[PDB]
Amino acid sequence: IQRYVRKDGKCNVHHYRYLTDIFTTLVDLKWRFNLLIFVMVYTVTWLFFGMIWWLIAYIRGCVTNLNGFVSAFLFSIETETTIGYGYRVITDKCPEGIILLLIQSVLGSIVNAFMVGCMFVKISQPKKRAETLVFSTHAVISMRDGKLCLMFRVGDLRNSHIVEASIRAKLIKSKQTSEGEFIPLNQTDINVGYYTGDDRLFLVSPLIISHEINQQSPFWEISKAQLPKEELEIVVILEGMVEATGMTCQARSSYITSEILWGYRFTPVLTLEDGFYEVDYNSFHETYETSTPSLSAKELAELANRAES
Amino acid sequence: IQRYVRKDGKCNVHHYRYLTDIFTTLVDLKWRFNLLIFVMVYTVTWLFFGMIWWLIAYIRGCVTNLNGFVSAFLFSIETETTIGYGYRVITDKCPEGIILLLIQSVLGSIVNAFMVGCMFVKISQPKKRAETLVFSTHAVISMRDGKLCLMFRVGDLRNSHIVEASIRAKLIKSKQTSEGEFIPLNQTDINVGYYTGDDRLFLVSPLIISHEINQQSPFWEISKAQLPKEELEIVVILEGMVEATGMTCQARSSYITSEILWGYRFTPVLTLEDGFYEVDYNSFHETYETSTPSLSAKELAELANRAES
Amino acid sequence: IQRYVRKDGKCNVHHYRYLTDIFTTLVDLKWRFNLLIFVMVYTVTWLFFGMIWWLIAYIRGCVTNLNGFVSAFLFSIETETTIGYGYRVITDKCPEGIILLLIQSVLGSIVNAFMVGCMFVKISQPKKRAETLVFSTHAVISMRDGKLCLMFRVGDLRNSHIVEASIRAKLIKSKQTSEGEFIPLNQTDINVGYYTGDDRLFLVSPLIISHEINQQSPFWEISKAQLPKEELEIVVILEGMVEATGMTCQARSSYITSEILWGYRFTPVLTLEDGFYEVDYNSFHETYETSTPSLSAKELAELANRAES
Amino acid sequence: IQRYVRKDGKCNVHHYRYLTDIFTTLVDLKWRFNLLIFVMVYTVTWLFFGMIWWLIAYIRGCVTNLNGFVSAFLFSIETETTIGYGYRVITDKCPEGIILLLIQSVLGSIVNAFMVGCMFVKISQPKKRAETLVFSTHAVISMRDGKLCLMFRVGDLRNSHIVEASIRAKLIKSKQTSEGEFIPLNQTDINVGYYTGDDRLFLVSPLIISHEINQQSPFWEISKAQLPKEELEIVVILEGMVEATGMTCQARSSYITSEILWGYRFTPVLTLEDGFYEVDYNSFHETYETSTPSLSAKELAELANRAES
Ligand SMILES: [K+]
Ligand SMILES: [K+]
Ligand SMILES: [K+]
Ligand SMILES: [K+]
Ligand SMILES: [K+]
Ligand SMILES: [K+]
Ligand SMILES: [K+]
Ligand SMILES: [K+]
Ligand SMILES: [K+]
Ligand code: NA
Ligand code: NA
Ligand code: NA
Ligand code: NA
Repeated sequence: IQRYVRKDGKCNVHHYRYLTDIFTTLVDLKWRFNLLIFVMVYTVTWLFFGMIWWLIAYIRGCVTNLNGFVSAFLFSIETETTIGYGYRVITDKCPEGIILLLIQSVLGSIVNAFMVGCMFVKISQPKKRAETLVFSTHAVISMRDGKLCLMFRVGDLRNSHIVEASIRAKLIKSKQTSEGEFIPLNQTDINVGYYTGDDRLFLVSPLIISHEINQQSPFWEISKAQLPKEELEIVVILEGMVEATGMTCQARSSYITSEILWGYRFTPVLTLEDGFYEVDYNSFHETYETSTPSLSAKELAELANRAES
Repeated sequence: IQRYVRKDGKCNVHHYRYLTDIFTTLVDLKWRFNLLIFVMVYTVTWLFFGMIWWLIAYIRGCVTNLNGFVSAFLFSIETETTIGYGYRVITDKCPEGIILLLIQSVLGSIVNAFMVGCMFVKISQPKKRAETLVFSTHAVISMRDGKLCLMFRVGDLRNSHIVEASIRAKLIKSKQTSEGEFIPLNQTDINVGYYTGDDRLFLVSPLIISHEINQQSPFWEISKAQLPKEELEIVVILEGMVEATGMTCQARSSYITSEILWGYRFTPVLTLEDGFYEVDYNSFHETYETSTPSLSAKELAELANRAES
Repeated sequence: IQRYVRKDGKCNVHHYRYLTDIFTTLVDLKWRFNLLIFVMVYTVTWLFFGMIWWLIAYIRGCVTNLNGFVSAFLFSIETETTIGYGYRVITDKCPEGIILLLIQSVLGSIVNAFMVGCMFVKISQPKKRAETLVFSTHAVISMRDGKLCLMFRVGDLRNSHIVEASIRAKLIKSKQTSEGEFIPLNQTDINVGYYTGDDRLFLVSPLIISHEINQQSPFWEISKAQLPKEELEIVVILEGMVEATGMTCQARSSYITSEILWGYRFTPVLTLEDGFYEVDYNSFHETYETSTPSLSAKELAELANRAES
Repeated sequence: IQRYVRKDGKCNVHHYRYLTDIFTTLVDLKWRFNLLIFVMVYTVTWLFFGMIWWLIAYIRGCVTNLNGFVSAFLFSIETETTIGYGYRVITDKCPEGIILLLIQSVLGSIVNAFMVGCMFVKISQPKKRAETLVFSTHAVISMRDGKLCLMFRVGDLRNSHIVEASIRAKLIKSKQTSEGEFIPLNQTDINVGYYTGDDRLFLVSPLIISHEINQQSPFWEISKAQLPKEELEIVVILEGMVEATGMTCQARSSYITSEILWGYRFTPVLTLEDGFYEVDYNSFHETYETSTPSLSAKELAELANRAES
């Protein structure tokens, strides 16, 4: 079976009521098509309202300097964008011209919001910030202060902060309930600091998120030997708010069984440079191995308890 | 008694200070009326300010090419939408014309914001996204890995993510305090992962939310037999943020006693298709039954503890 | 001593760097003054930029149909609001006119945002929604299912929802540390459901928030007799998001010692009406008394434990 | 080694994909340059689109009153800002003029959003509010009601509220894992009320945030003597939402070993003035010393337990 989440964040999942928020799907399209729809909508409302200026003018003979279809188009433009050159002016003759100018000039603002606000949000969409949030390429398992840990690194490239930033992790692997039920990609949260508000990040320079492999960890019975045998995947999620706006964003990444390295450890990145801190981003992803017992956390702890003198 | 929340989310509840935020009620109205008010406000400010252009012009004889009421209307329009055709131009004569152009042109922007921003928010309201978030039609109770569970499925139809997404559930049923007090629709939260951040969803492909029926569960003493006898309703709430904007949204649904099925289980939806995952949305709501003890979780556990060999 | 928070929410507290976000203070002013500043800023930029059109025209003799100060003002207006009547047109003569039109037309949009966006936010400020969120006028203490409770009611008048809505309460009273230190208005949080996500509200029809008076409660040793002797105040806070926008809001209220009624209980508000629920908002604030022991929760529990047969 | 966070909040840290959200970096620049780019973009699109009006007019001989380059520039301006003086008018001759007016007038709104919305956000950026949130200049350690506490004061200068406001603290100091691994600026959260929702602030008048120095505190074994020997730094973070908008903000500050005062205590700031509370902001930062044991919290508690009579 192939992975559920790519290293960059896109999922490998494929899926009537999409027109209950035509706006939500409007902001998704790539620029070129957004810029085309924007044109379409604008031109066709210049068409429709321009066609009604030609319908009432046909019954009258309100209108100054209008001739064919090529001229009735240029009046609807001077009105909706409120250009109004002054070559094509309006007069007092018909009642059907006064009330339709109102309808056009008002509905010109409604078309303005739907599009300008639309154009705003996509320029200002937060998913972009998540580009400059980065995860180590592998995760490691090595010892820390006595206890075995699953560790991955997290970084923020942009100098700006990410407010109320947090990290959570979900372990994904199929399982079978003792009752028979097979559950395809069963998600189960991994502890990465949630019981101590240690999962609340002060992300400035790159941090190593550590999940300790205790009794309640999924990695409790995985040993160095069993690890490559397993068929699991660790989804890593980082959420928080772009300091510069009120936008909330999410950056994701994944670790499949083969990308977790047993016995390794992260290369430091920090150096103090004459009154500032220098983050050597070259050593970010890089790791190195150190002496690391090959036993499962469950056994390590069992032998450590049997060592009571 | 009838239900508190409909399967789609609307509540069956009916309720001076509504004019302390005339804006909040302005965004509620259906489009046609919003589009009418928009017209009203725009036309009547063209009226008022146009009427004051006719009042000061009456005392003067500032004004170029103005005649009756049908012409004074077309000047206020060329000014507030800043059309300004150049047929009706302003001159240097009266002081009461210079300062009133300022008042109109400035208050033309104030009317613009109140309406354009108004038009923005409703196009961009989040309640819409909640349309494409969906709940299984029934909930089930069956065994999982030894312990009895109340389970309902949750789905997101749109390919876009829902950031910081979470699920919570409230059990609604009237009760009487031993002291006598009757409480009409007393709400009491149901555990659906809150003590482990398992209620924090990574909602991509459809998930089964499971509430285990332990000592602290309301369903602790409900057996298969008692269930249809009960008069309870489970409100299911899903909250989180639209990836595409900073909007927070809520999707709700309900389970009344008869819609909870004892002994059943959800049909899988996942299939791996040549390097992506295929979610067969047809089996979403569908369930099937399996061997499931008819005893209450309280008794099941009591007999399992008595089985100690 | 007088109270810290009024029944409506304003605090009784009085307090250089206020110009580090001149915007934040700009949205605070009442409408009339906001509407005046808006005028000021607009007129004075029409003045400044209009004065520079008169400075370069003085060195030239770029300019069509301009005379005195009363005419140079009407050109700056036709340019910044992009009215441009066509009576006062621009020509090719001087270089100092071409680049200044650019500077004005660009800085006309900068003045537009600062003001239009300003005008948007205040119309769309959330503090308003908090008007239609309401708290019972008194709080009560009576028994519930064996244990003594401090209870106040909460309501939402508007039919719209309040997403991710929550309630928290802080007990305010001065205290002296055994070491001598006197602390003026020491705040200490009261449990109103925080350890069970029962403080997470599904606020539709009016809810009674209950704080049980256990060992950890401040009201643990307050008896009916001692209550009127105490000098405490309960601040009640409700926070959450306006369904209609991404705004987060806060509604506050207070209970001073005299407004907490010992031995009373809230009048029900619910009635089921032919397929909807009718909330009789008249009985909202209203209470009534019932048999309620006059002893402190600490003693009640002590005697209940001594009753072990 | 020098500190990680300055007393005002800037960090002493220095750090391709920055063009995946050119918008995010657009809002960062200081005003003068923002105002220059705004000019650049506007002028160069007036250039490009103006140059295409000169290209199609060259193949024709659509155009009224156009001559050299100095005149073709003034047409593109009357069109994109929708000024349209009426001296330079459009006619029916060529098809390449009609469709290009559409392209310009539409892309004039796209350039409008990107810039006006840009201009909006920076005026409305939240980081500013964090200016008027303030931290005591030192932190103290003294006794409170028996137990030793690390205390710093927090204030909000602006009369407006900060919704859903919270305080958290991270202790920063390098450490070595018993396994050998040296960790440069290892962060570890300090308890400031997180297990009781006491870290949820009702920040109106200035509050003393207290971290009790218990077994789980980092300051458990630091005595008065050892404190000046240590090389630690306490980062203090305050997060929450600007009442006036939906913006979330963060105010930070730091305490290095030398700024924590052992044996001192904060000067009160509150006085009740004729029906309001007067906060004497002069005594905000100020402290004073009182009798305070010089032993480490670990020992204090050890001797208090040995005192059992
Ligand atoms: K215009
Ligand atoms: K115009
Ligand atoms: K014009
Ligand atoms: K917690
Ligand atoms: K928790
Ligand atoms: K927001
Ligand atoms: K004109
Ligand atoms: K919790
Ligand atoms: K908690
Ligand atoms: Na950063
Ligand atoms: Na999704
Ligand atoms: Na409601
Ligand atoms: Na305040």
